[PDB]
Amino acid sequence: GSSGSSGPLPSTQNGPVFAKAIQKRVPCAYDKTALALEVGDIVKVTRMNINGQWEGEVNGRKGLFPFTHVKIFDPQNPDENESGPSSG
Repeated sequence: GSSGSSGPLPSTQNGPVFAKAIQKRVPCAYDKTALALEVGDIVKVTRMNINGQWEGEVNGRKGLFPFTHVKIFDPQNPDENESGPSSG
């Protein structure tokens, strides 16, 4: 079953998934890949692995974080948000 190169993912365009850290996640003393997050942080992930762990960057730190720690929501909603110049 000679295995060779087939080709990278298809030229597509999808939007990133935003998730807020509802819990405090800190990387073990021997965990560099583990991303550290705090209660009330936005983890911008672009590469989501089916396995479970995703690749997101937060505060200049990209690491793998558990999905059972963050909650998927719509942080891009005008709800509960006043609109005005130099106001908020």
